[PDB]
Amino acid sequence: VHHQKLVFFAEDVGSNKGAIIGLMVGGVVIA
Amino acid sequence: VHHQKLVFFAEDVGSNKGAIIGLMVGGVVIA
Amino acid sequence: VHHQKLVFFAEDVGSNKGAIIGLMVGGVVIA
Amino acid sequence: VHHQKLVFFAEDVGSNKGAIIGLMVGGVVIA
Amino acid sequence: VHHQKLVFFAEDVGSNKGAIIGLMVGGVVIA
Amino acid sequence: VHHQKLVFFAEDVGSNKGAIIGLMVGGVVIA
Amino acid sequence: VHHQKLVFFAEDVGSNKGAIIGLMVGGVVIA
Amino acid sequence: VHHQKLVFFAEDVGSNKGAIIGLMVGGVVIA
Repeated sequence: VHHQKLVFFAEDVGSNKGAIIGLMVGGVVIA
Repeated sequence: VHHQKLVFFAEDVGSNKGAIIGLMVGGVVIA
Repeated sequence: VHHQKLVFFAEDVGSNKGAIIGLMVGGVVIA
Repeated sequence: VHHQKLVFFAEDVGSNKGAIIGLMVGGVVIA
Repeated sequence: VHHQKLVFFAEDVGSNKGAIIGLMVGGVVIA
Repeated sequence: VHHQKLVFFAEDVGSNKGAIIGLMVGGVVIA
Repeated sequence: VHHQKLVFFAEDVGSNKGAIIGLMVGGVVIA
Repeated sequence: VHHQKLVFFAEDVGSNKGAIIGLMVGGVVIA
């Protein structure tokens, strides 16, 4: 929270392919 | 919260393909 | 909240394709 | 709140395609 | 389209908590 | 499309907690 | 499409907890 | 597509806990 960049598919040159599914970092669920 | 960039699909040159599904960072649910 | 950029699909040159589904950062639900 | 840019589909040159669904940052619901 | 029910949070008894984010079924975007 | 029920959090009795993020079935994007 | 039920958190009795992240069935993206 | 049930956390009695992350069946991405 103090400092976060969070950057995806940035500064891409040429042909780029990919995909992101799910992926969870930290956080609290079901308390 | 202090400093966040949060940038996606920025400064893209040429052909770029991709997709983002779900993906959760931090946060609180079901308290 | 202090400083946020929040920029998507900006400064795009050429052909760019993509999609964003869901994606949650921080926040509070169900208190 | 102090400083926010919030910019989407800006400064786009050429052909650009994409879509945003949901996506929630911060905020408080159901108190 | 022929027959759809589409019912959420219906016939609820007692204490129920939950949330729905995104979620897309069918449909056509970016043609 | 011919026949769809699509029912969530229905007929709930007692205490129930949960959450749904993303989740995509079928559909066409980026054509 | 011919016949779909699609039912979640239905007919729940007592205490139930859980969460769904991502999860994709079928569909076409990036054409 | 011809016939799908797709049912999760249904007909639950008593105390039930669990979580689903990712999980992909079929579908086509990056064409």
